[PDB]
Amino acid sequence: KMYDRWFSQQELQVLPFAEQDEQRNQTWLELVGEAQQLMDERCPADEPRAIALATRWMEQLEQDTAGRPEFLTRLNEMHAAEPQMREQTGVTPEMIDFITRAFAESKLAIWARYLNDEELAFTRQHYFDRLMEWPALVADLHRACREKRDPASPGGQQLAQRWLALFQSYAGKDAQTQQKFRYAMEQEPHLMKGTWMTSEVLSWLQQAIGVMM
Ligand SMILES: COc1c(NC(=O)c2ccc(NC(=O)c3ccc(N4C(=O)[C@@H](NC(=O)c5ccc(NC(=O)/C(C)=C/c6ccc(O)cc6)cc5)C=C4N)cc3)c(OC)c2O)ccc(C(=O)O)c1O
Repeated sequence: KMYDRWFSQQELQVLPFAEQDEQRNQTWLELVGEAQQLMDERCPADEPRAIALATRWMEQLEQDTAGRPEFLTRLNEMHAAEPQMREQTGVTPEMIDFITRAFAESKLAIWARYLNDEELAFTRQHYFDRLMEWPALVADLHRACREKRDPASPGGQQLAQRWLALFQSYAGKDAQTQQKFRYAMEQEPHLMKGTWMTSEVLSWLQQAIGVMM
């Protein structure tokens, strides 16, 4: 019912959330209930149960948006504008904040092996500065790749510049530090979880980055 106000009926045919599926509903009942239980117990976001829960949240959310970042952004629009999303789904803004921070910890736990203490502390602080702007960029990268946009075109370079701004926001401006992050990406599959990125779109982006650099 709620999805009808936010997705076209064509989109509803491909949005798994809108499927009749008992297991999907049970899965989210568990994921929401377990998040609230950890929060009730004042579980820190860097506790292993929270990290594991948040990793599972992101896997499930990408599955149930059919890997479409524009469907993820649509859900976030919904959460802000639909009243009673707490009452309908159990998902609260405070719960998303918890999952967001726990998922960040899942990546900071890996970056710790690639960064020195100063770099890691910088990223722990600034990872959240512009985190919320990534889904919109990912959707635009998907569209550029789908439309066969030239990575060297002005608007392709606009996308590369946007990536750099968001990347430097969390990584800093030091070239040697940035090299560590890009090496970590190459070597750690988990660091591209919760991104809605595909190998095809990543390849397009890295071509656009190559032109820019
Ligand atoms: C690693 O760096 C790189 C990169 N990187 C990247 O490409 C990159 C790309 C993207 C990202 N990030 C993201 O995409 C990115 C994703 C997501 C968020 N997000 C959000 O959307 C916000 N809401 C949610 O989460 C949220 C959670 C739950 C729901 N549930 C529901 O609605 C419903 C209806 C449930 C339901 C329940 C019960 C029912 O009964 C029924 C229903 C809804 C919403 C909060 C956060 N946090 C934020 C961000 C990213 O991370 C920063 C990246 O790094 C590339 C190349 C190199 C190189 O070297 O070449 C490199 O180094």
